[PDB]
Amino acid sequence: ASVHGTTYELLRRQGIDTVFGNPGSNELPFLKDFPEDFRYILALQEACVVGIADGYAQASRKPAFINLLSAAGTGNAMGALSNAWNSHSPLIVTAGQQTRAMIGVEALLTNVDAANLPRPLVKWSYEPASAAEVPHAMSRAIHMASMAPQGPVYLSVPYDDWDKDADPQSHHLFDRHVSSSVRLNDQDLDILVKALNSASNPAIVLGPDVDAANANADCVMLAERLKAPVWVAPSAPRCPFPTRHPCFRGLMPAGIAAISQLLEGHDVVLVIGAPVFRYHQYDPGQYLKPGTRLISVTCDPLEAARAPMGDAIVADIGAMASALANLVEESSRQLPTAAPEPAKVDQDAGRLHPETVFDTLNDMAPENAIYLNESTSTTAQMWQRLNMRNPGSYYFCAAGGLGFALPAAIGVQLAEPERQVIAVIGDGSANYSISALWTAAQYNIPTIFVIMNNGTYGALRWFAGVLEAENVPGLDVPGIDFRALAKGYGVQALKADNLEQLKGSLQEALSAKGPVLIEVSTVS
Amino acid sequence: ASVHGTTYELLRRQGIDTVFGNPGSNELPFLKDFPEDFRYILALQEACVVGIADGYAQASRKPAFINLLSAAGTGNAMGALSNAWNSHSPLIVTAGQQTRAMIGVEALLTNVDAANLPRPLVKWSYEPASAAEVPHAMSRAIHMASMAPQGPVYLSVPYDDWDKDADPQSHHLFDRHVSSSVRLNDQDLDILVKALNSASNPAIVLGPDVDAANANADCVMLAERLKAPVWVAPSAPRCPFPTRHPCFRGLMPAGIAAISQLLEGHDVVLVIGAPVFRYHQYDPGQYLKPGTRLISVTCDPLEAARAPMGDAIVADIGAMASALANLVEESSRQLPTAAPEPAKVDQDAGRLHPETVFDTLNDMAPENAIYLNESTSTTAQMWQRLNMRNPGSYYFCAAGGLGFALPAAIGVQLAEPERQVIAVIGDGSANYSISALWTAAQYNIPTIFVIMNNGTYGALRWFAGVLEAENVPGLDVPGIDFRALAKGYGVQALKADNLEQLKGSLQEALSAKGPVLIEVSTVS
Amino acid sequence: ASVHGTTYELLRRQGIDTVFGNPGSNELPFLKDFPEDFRYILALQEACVVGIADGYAQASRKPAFINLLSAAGTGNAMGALSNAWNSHSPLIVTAGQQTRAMIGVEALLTNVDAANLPRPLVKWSYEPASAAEVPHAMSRAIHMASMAPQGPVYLSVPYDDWDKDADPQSHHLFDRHVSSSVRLNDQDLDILVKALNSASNPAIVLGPDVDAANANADCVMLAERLKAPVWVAPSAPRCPFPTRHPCFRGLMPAGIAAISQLLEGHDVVLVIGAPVFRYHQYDPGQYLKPGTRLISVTCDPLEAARAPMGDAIVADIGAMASALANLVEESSRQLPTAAPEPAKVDQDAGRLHPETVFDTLNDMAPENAIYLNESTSTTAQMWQRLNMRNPGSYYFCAAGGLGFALPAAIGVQLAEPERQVIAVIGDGSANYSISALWTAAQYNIPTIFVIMNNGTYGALRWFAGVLEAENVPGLDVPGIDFRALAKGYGVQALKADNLEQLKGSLQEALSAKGPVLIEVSTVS
Ligand SMILES: Cc1ncc(Cn2c(C)c(CCOP(=O)(O)OP(=O)(O)O)sc2=O)c(N)n1
Ligand SMILES: Cc1ncc(Cn2c(C)c(CCOP(=O)(O)OP(=O)(O)O)sc2=O)c(N)n1
Ligand SMILES: Cc1ncc(Cn2c(C)c(CCOP(=O)(O)OP(=O)(O)O)sc2=O)c(N)n1
Ligand SMILES: [Ca+2]
Ligand SMILES: [Ca+2]
Ligand SMILES: [Ca+2]
Ligand SMILES: [Mg+2]
Ligand SMILES: [Mg+2]
Ligand SMILES: [Mg+2]
Ligand SMILES: [Mg+2]
Ligand SMILES: [Mg+2]
Repeated sequence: ASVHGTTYELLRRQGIDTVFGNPGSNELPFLKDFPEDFRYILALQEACVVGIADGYAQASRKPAFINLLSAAGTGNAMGALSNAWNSHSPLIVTAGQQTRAMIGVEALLTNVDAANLPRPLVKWSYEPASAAEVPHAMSRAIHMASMAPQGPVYLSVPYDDWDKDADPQSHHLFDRHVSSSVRLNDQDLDILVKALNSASNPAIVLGPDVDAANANADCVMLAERLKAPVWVAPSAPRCPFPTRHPCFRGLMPAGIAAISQLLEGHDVVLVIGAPVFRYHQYDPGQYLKPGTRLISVTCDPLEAARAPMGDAIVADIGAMASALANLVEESSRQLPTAAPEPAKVDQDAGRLHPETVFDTLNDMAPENAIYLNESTSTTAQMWQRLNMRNPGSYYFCAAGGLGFALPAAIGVQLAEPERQVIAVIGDGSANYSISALWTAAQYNIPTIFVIMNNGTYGALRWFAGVLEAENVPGLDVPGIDFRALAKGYGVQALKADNLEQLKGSLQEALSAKGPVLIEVSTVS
Repeated sequence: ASVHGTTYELLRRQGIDTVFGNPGSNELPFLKDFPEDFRYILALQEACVVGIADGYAQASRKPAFINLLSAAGTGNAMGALSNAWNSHSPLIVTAGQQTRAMIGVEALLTNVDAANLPRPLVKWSYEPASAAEVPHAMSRAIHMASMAPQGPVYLSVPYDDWDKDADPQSHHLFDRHVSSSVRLNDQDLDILVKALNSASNPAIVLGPDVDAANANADCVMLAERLKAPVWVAPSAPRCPFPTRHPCFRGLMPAGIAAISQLLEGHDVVLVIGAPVFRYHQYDPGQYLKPGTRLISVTCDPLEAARAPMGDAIVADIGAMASALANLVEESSRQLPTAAPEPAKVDQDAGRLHPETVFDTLNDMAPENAIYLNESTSTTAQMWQRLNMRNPGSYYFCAAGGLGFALPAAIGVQLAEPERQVIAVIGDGSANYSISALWTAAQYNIPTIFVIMNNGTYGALRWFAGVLEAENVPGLDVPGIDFRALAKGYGVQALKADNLEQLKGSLQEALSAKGPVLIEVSTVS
Repeated sequence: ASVHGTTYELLRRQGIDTVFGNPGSNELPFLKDFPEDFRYILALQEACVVGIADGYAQASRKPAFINLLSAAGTGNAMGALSNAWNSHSPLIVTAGQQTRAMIGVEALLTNVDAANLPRPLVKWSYEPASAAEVPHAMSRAIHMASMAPQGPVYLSVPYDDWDKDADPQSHHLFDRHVSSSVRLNDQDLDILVKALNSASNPAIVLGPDVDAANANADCVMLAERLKAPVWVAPSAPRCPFPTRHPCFRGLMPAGIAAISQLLEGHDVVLVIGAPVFRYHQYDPGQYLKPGTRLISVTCDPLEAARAPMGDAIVADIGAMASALANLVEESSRQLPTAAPEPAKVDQDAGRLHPETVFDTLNDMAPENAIYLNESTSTTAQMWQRLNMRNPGSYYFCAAGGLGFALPAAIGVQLAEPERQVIAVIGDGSANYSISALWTAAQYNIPTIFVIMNNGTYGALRWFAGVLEAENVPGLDVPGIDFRALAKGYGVQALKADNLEQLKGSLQEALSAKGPVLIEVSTVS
């Protein structure tokens, strides 16, 4: 067998059947004779390729496979990889290298010092020393991406390797099963359970690895048993809990002082599947108030190491959440009371308040909708106003890198064809990966894109105001016609300048058979 | 003085007055109180920011300054940096880092292991150990970018550093002059000159560092004195010689065998300002034929080290070209005869042959036009059909990374306001950095964009055909309306479905007061 | 509190009380006011410092703390770090950096790009961005070294940081408990147990992480229950099983074909705490024979990823071994028969056969002796001839890097004062870290060093013979007087030119109150 044949067999035997790519000359020998059981999803720029694959992986809860051209293609994707690192997304990034005979002279398209290029944003990065090693290196990539803590990996392959003879002993790779589905030993787990049972006023904080593990329902049972309020850890990339459950307390502010204040009076705080903590703003103070102790369950040694406070346990989130949910006592305390409904913001017949948009989405979207957020000044209101009952219902750029949501929403929609995906994206953010729209059109992936257009980088204006920073350039982005951009890439386009138009446009979009972009005129 | 004040003073004292950027929260403390004598050029995505800065630097022959947001912003620009490395572009890339107090916890927007992120695509990469070091680190960045061989550099700055007190001793940085304007010692230069004088059939090959050095006119004199044919080294990022000069022989094919065959019978081949050589296709054979010896003058030790044949001299291209041009004897041999004019390809009243487009551009464009090429299947014809008399008249992605020409053409036009820039870009390539169009509209930078639309990634189809590679996915890009994309970003748009429309559209574009995009229907 | 005070408090609260070091100017501000409850162990060169710390960590089963001077001191230790990486040794390597104000100018003793220096041989490598971050960075280092898979880490600290004020919130670091004591979830563990119970002819292979975990006794129970032969995985850094237990089958040859042949007929092979596999010699063939399936339990994702065959489970070795030992059925098969005693090699009254030396050591050493091996041509015989009943009884350079055993034997002896350490080291190997002898003398650490002197690099002569490689230089090391070297560093020295002298010298050494070196004349 050839390296080509052996590698595709390994991929299919390991459950991979889709290649997200933007093709180049170093990859043609890999892509030729493309297997009939595989599908190829083209995107027009590599940030888009990786964003789509990322959404697909996160929603499918399985690795996604990417193919890019050498250094330039990899380079165009590195902002997307920064998000993927923070979301623990299992991505296998392959990049074609020059033929081995032309690497030394640094022919055009040689990826120089290739393995160093995507560092430090990958778990493992490698170029094999010979063609026959390629299937083994691919096996390593698959497992490195897939083991807890999941994350992106990188493999560089000289284009002449594919046609070479494979090692017959590569067949041992095909069916390898590698597990990191582990939990704390019984003795120490019993100690943890007793500490939770004994707490007088426990609180729970959940992060994105809960949703990645589909541990959401187990966390609901845990919270119900402990009668504990539940917060989502700050800078949340995913939604780990039903947002109208009585225990739910919303998104934590991303500040040190703010969080210790919220946790004041809680004697034991159990954090599951989050860094401790993904703060953002400068908000100095105590990490925890006296009387609060913190216990973190994380899938990632790097998270456990860097937490500035608390104990930690490094284990699989699914296995730990299930065990805890089924082992803790049913507390006799009263179940927390549900948060009150959000206020209706006054809305005239003109430009839309973001609150109006979220309320209307919540009113009209199906109960199993999936939302993506890249409307950076409106996150707090979004979190308060969307009832997200089910797992896998929310995604936000995990490293704060704009250009995620537009392509990721296409990948999520591909992963979940029966769940309507609605991406709420600011006018500024929409541009970073605008060309991803084309993929939705070409493959008829029926994502709805809601562009919140207020003409400015609003979150930056807000932060400037905080800093009392005057005379900052580059904060306004006037003069973008999003309906024209949508037309450019073949996506149906609607406009909503007021509430009645928003309702009409959403009705049309929800009944459409293809992707739709709605440009919403929002308040400045 | 503050670090902010001291750093802007250093920048202005070192000739920097423009910041190319996409703003983020870690950069607001740098951008606040933006000096009135500086200008800020916003682009909507970081590949665009860097592409614009790159074109500006290459055309201006001076460093350009870039400001990006942390890891995600830097990451989005890494494909653009791959080109900049290969073109020796003097780019100073600054990226804002989290406040020092929040780096340890890896708060959102922390650039982890920051200096490693852009490696291996930068000459120098650094994060200072204290705020007071920032001006010195900036000085290092300026000089590292600017010394031969020029190239991109990276500086990461925690956002809290800017407001801190500067070291008064930083004033010694302001007026430092650093020179690498060096040439071979007299004794060895005399040996080289004698070898050139003694050659019976010399040939000259020129690369992009000739144009970067503005050594073009000196190379013309050298070629005239030696009565030598002149080729442009393969995969050419720039044009180093007047393309209708009698000595000119065009673009070398990017193959080992092809080049040794072209050089056969030439006893001494002098290469100036090029790698030896930027081959691309697999074309095995002899590096040089018997009877040919090669001497390379390069600004880059890495080029000299990796050449598989010939002697080399590492020195400044401007200084070496000037010295050689003025020292060699006037040969009594006959001056080479000019290449014949290109044939006119038969053209009916339908879709345009690329040859027709280039002939028409050559007929209608001003003699001091500047062209950019990202029409990947048409490069050979472009090189044959455009009379480029002046320096700085051609740019092509130096690492082969698409997404360069569209933003770079805006930067070039900004650098050269009196020279009409015309970017010829394929329908595939146009998408990578499509959002750069907005910058041209916003700042009214009157670049003309000619989109060669044939619905496919033609160069890849061609290479697949060569490989006899069947069943390759992802090679077609139907369904893109470039006039709508132009409208989306505020750029006047025209279409040309045939020759009469092409002529009409070019006439309108050449007389326009702002940027213009022309979508040309080209043959498949 | 100062950063100095806070950091030493963190260290002591995390169980660290010893600093292994070679001092330098960048570390004087750390070492000043050295706490009275800490001890400092000086060694004369940094390979020795790290080797001693490594032996100490491995034997103590807890992290060891190292302090070195900048780049040169770190650099001198990098061979020692290569071994530490392969043995998963929990080492915290700190290196002093220049004062922050002098880093930019690259003053003497600046560690340039410090975090990159020890890569790729460390789990985590870092320089903090401010003095107040130092305690947090130290906390990260402690936990990164200590979490499974354990390994070395690196922290660079500017010397001016120590005297600065600490953040009062650093107190939250002091008592953090971080656990990776995890095992496979119940459902999947039950599946594994059933597979073991159902095996008709199981085999067990054990690696060094078993001994590191003190899982040895649990593995004995597991082997007894399954009635399974037990091998030690190739290139063994530690001994994971009693070598005279009836199930023991010895050290596996480090070859692909050899191992699949040994395993032929075994239907299920359970590997615990080893890479699959640390082969050495080229010995091509089948990874496994038909009819054999392999299941690996490893603490290290990198091991699980790269295994070319088998299933894998990534978990704590102690937790997994305990669970398996207590869950499997008692097989009704016959217990394996103990390996026969080794043959006595004919020995005349002249130079010693290595077999004679090992037999005599086995005859005379206490039953709780600890051996180290750096006698590279005699490993197979050593493994056959020493009865090692207890855990922690054997160490061999895990990356094959010579210079380990001599210093490591001192660290092991320091860790285990009641167990006589006997290091068997070839004449070649003895030189790499010869200066470590001084530390044994100075601190009166009573290690016995047995130098096997045959005047040559015997293992290399053997491998050359295999390659049929003639005319290899540099294989002989005549003219070294090891008794004089011992005298040089203050260690009592004896010679043994024949068996009667060997017995006499060992009797004297075993009754000595300090370290002793015995130079043994062995056969060529
Ligand atoms: C790749 C990248 N570039 C720049 C930024 C900086 N940035 C920018 C530019 C924001 C403004 C986004 O504008 P928007 O129109 O999408 O939404 P709002 O007006 O609601 O803020 S928020 C923010 O962090 C970023 N996070 N990521
Ligand atoms: C960043 C990046 N991605 C992908 C490629 C691969 N690529 C691609 C996709 C080409 C086709 C460009 O299509 P076009 O429409 O711009 O021009 P032609 O039809 O004349 O080839 S040429 C080529 O090398 C690349 N060079 N750089
Ligand atoms: C740091 C280092 N340098 C060189 C070697 C190469 N080497 C060398 C030099 C060996 C010979 C050791 O000689 P010895 O006297 O200690 O033992 P033998 O005579 O029994 O081989 S075995 C071996 O792998 C090595 N493993 N590590
Ligand atoms: Ca906006
Ligand atoms: Ca095309
Ligand atoms: Ca020897
Ligand atoms: Mg990198
Ligand atoms: Mg699905
Ligand atoms: Mg100018
Ligand atoms: Mg290194
Ligand atoms: Mg002890």
